Amino acid sequence: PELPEVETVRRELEKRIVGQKIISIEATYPRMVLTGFEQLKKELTGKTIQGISRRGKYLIFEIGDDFRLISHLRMEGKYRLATLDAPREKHDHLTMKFADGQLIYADVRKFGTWELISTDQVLPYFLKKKIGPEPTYEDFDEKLFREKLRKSTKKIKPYLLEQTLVAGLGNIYVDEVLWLAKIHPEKETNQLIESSIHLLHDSIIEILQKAIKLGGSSSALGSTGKMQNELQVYGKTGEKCSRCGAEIQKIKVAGRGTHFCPVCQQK
DNA sequence: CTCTTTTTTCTCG
DNA sequence: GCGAGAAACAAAGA
Ligand SMILES: Cc1nc2[nH]c(=S)[nH]c(=O)c2nc1C
Repeated sequence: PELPEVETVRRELEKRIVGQKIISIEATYPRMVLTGFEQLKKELTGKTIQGISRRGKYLIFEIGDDFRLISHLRMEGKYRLATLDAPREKHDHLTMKFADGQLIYADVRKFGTWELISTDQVLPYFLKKKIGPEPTYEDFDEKLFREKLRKSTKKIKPYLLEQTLVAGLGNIYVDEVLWLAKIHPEKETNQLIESSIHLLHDSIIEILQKAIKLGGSSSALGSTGKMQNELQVYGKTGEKCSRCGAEIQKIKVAGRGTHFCPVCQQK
């Protein structure tokens, strides 16, 4: 998932598990709890969930006054709310059991992570990762964005994926953003002119906010999304851009599959 | 059978 | 510092 899918999960969880007391925590794959499963089980058992926040693609469970559980779903992580007698599925790894149901984390590829962090360490945790601003008009300052692009010789798509210019773009939405901003994914950022940077800035915000409103792209929480029907380029290799007959091409850029419309996205 | 395909961090040169 | 490649892992397809 990318930011819109994580935000969709965050909103469904906020409606349903806030106020719930954790009765028990169980793991078939404790190694995904990077801070230590036994410690997490000891600290969080019997605590009440006070809220769910998000930073970039990270979910932040607020559990008691003094702990946050930072969860990253990486490539394929999925949460679901199930009855207490729900059967185990093959890639279920962790469960948080409440009195009237349970929250189960599954992840085929086992990439996702849980980290127990004290409340006053949450902001330092994200500072250390150098996560950039949230993709909103209030937080995403174009002036700083422009200065960072001017000072770099990186290609725009890898640089956007690093999460440092702005948080939350992954492979789907960076391809959508560059198509909307008419920018070649291998364009060196110090070559972007001011008017292109402005369109890129606005397009980042508009694509991600539209995706959030449509519930992201897609049985678990967050599989209700409609954004996949509005994708213009991602995963549409060989299909038309609607640009008078031009077809979408797929290349590899810094190891990632990359979908773009060459007519509209020249360097 | 092999090889490729689908977020973050690490190693190498 | 940089880019390239790969590692963590599972499954599906060519
Ligand atoms: C924190 C971080 N996240 C990333 N996420 C993606 S999708 N691609 C990246 O290259 C990347 N790089 C860094 C350093």
